[PDB]
Amino acid sequence: REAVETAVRTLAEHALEQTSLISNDAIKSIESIIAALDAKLTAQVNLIMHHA
Amino acid sequence: REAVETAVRTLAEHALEQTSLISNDAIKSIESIIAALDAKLTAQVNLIMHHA
Repeated sequence: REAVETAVRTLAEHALEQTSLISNDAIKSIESIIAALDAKLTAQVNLIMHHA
Repeated sequence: REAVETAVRTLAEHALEQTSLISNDAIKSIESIIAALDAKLTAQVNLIMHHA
């Protein structure tokens, strides 16, 4: 029933997080700042390159 | 009548469990956890292998 769910709970958790998979990941959408940084570099490099 | 049932009771039990057949088996359906463990390995390996 739910007993197998407890066995795979202890096994899956203990095996999964005990040593490997250091820090894992949670929200990687914070790296979307690179989209804003890149966007600023496009806004600036457009003006630098398109100057007379 | 039931006397032969008592004779095969003492004989069958004494012979059966006295030494051999250590621990025997009762419920082996607890090994169905391997179905859940394997199921998790399919759910994960599907994602690992099917990645771009």
